[PDB]
Amino acid sequence: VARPGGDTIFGKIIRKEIPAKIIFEDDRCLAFHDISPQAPTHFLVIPKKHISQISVAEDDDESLLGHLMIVGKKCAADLGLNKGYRMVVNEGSDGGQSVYHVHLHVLGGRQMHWPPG
Amino acid sequence: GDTIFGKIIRKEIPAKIIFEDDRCLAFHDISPQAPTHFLVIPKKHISQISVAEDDDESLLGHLMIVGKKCAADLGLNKGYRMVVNEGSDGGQSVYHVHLHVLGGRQMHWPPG
Ligand SMILES: Nc1nc2c(ncn2[C@H]2C[C@H](O)[C@@H](COP(=O)(O)O)O2)c(=O)[nH]1
Repeated sequence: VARPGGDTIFGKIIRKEIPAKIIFEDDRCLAFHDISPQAPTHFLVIPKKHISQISVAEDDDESLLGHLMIVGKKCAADLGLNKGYRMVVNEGSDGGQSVYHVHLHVLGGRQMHWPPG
Repeated sequence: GDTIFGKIIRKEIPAKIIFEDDRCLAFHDISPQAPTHFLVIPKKHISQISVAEDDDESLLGHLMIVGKKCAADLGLNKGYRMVVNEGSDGGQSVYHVHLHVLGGRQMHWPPG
C-alpha cells in the first residue's frame, strides 16, 4: 500500500515520482509524450490502474480501454493532428513491448506507412 | 457512406470470419501483413476514431477484448500488435473503424 499502481516506470510517472511531459490527466488515465518519439508527434495514453499487458485485461476493463482511445483521439485533435494519426498497442515479445504497463501509442505529424512494422 | 466492411457485416460478400457477436465482427484481413492479421470492427458504422462519441467508449474497448481473445484462439502466445488508423496520415484504408491485430512474426519499430 506504500505505492499504489506498482513500480514500472509508468506506475512511477502516474505518482509524479519520475517527470513526464503531461498532455491530459483524469481519474482513469494519463496522456504524456513519448521520450523516444517515432513521429513528429508521439504520445502515450495509459490507465492509472496497473494492467501489465492486454493479453491479461479483464472483461470489465472494456470501458477503460475504450477510454484510452477516446482520450487519445481528443488529445490528437488538441495537438493539431488534422491529417490523422496511428494508434498502436504493443503486446508481448512479438509486439515489441518494453514496459509492462498497458499503453496506447498515438503517432502523427507525418505520413505513416504500411505495414505498421 | 457504406463501405466494403458494411457489405462484409451484412454477409453480402464473403470474408473468413473468426468471431461474431451482437455488436462486432472479427475476420481475417484480405491483404495480411503478418502470418496472422485480422480485423475487429463494430457493427455500428463509426467512420473513423476521430468522430467516435464518448457513449462508444465501452464498444471500442470491446473491440480490444474481442481482439485479445481471438489472438489467443489463433495461437498468438508470443504477442501481437494492435493498430487503429485515422485519416490520410494514419493510412486508414476503409472509413469504417477497425482494429488490426497482427502477429506470428516479430513486429518492428517504428510501426510504420
Ligand atoms: N515519457 C516516457 N516515455 C517512456 C519512458 N520509458 C519508456 N518510454 C516509452 C518508450 C517506448 O515508445 C514505450 C515503451 O515501449 P513499448 O512497451 O514497446 O510501447 O514507452 C519514460 O521514462 N518516459
